[PDB]
Amino acid sequence: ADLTEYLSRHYKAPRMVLAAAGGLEHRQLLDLAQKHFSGLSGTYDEDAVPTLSPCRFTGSQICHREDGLPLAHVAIAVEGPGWAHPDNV
Amino acid sequence: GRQFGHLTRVRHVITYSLSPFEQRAFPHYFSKGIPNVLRRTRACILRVAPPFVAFYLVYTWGTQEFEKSKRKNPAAYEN
Repeated sequence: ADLTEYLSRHYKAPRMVLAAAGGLEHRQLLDLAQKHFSGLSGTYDEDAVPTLSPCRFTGSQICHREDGLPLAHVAIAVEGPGWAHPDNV
Repeated sequence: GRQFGHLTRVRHVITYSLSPFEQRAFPHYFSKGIPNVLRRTRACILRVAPPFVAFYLVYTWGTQEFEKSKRKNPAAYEN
């Protein structure tokens, strides 16, 4: 039930993209999308709540000390801007 | 001397920590500190305090005897 609810909650048309690349033609893919995919948001929710809240970044450290391991792994990072920001280039 | 990297062997302990710019430097300074000092005080009074009152008592007595014995004195020489 936890799964079916997560599915219903999320595998909804407007958050899905059917993508393809190769020796195809757009119309064939569109036709197929209409043939095999029509009937997903024949519903579409009233007050559901699919919104994403921003995530607080914290200047912090986590150290898992294990002298039994032969080499150290270390990963440092500062807060990035996000997919949309042109600063990414 | 000794260097970080060659001190001793430690296995299995995780340390979580925050950036100073992310936390308070005095959180519950009074709320938690006062209680804490009361508690460290209780924990040590019985060992620290007694020898000192013992000196204190000998301090006041000692000077008391000194004054009454020599100066104040000239007690009786009656004729």
